[PDB]
Amino acid sequence: LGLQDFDLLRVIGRGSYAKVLLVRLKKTDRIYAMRVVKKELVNIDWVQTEKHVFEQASNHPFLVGLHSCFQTESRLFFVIEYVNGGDLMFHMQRQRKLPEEHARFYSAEISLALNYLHERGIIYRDLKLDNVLLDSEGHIKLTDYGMCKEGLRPGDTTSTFCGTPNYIAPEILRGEDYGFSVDWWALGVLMFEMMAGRSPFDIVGSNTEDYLFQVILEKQIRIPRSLSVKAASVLKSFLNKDPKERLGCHPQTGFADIQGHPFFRNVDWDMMEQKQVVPPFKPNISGEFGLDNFDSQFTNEPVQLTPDDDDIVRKIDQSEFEGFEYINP
Amino acid sequence: PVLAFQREGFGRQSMS
Ligand SMILES: Nc1ncnc2[nH]cnc12
Repeated sequence: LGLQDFDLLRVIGRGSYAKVLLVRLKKTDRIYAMRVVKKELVNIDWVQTEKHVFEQASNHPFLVGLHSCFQTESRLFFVIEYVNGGDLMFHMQRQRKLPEEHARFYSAEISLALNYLHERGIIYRDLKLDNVLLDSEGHIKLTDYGMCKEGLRPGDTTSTFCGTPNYIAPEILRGEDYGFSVDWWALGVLMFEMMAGRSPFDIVGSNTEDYLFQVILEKQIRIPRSLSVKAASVLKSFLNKDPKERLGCHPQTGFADIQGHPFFRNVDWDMMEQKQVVPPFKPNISGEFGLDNFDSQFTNEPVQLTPDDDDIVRKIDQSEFEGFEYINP
Repeated sequence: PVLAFQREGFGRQSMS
């Protein structure tokens, strides 16, 4: 399609590779979110990765799916389903701290989603509060596929150093080759944040990234003692710095191990995958699109695209982008 | 910690 097919309503975010907009398909007045990527950032086959993952997302409830895909001379566009509940970064700023029951719910749904990607050879690589979105009904969706690695087979590994430092696994920091194990670590950090109301690394939330990397590799994490033994135990299991011994990471039993953990014993996993468990919290939809659930530092921005510089535009291979246009049936 | 979660603050910025 084309930019002219849509009406550009508000800016709602800054992704890992993208600027995220709220748009309306003018021909239908349907509303969608739209990820806009500067080709100057992509031209390894990233586009291939992105579309490969969007393809998996159609078939799972906890992964945001793709409506369509188009391009101008300077940018890529992905029109994706709009999730108006907001993300967990916003939820945590507002809630401060979540009860164990809430955290169990979100982590269960997140586990399903990670496991779904893994079984199909994909490492997510950017699991974090900002990248977890709430459905209007209160269920979660993983968005942002920018850092994904796909095609990973058993015994296959990668070595690419990337992610969000707060959530970067120890094996990456040591410069080892790594697999799915890093998502489970990231989930670890994320569960800690939900239940303790802060990052397990003090400097985050209080200075160079290198120090953060050291803190991650060196400090023993300290679990708040108010937490139940179940909760505590799952956190230390996920935040084991040796990926060989970390919860979820065994090659054969990894997901079962999670599901068999005492913290999750309270979970009917298949009723969960089917969205038949009731969310512990129901986002409040303003009626104004639910834009209230988005950081104002975005929503108070002109929806204007920044004109392209003809020095760079002509100096980028439009060929790495052939036959990119797409519509989901 | 009042500023526990700061969007895109220290350590919360994506990188590759
Ligand atoms: N699909 C989406 N909906 C709402 N906010 C987002 N931020 C990134 N992706 C989003």
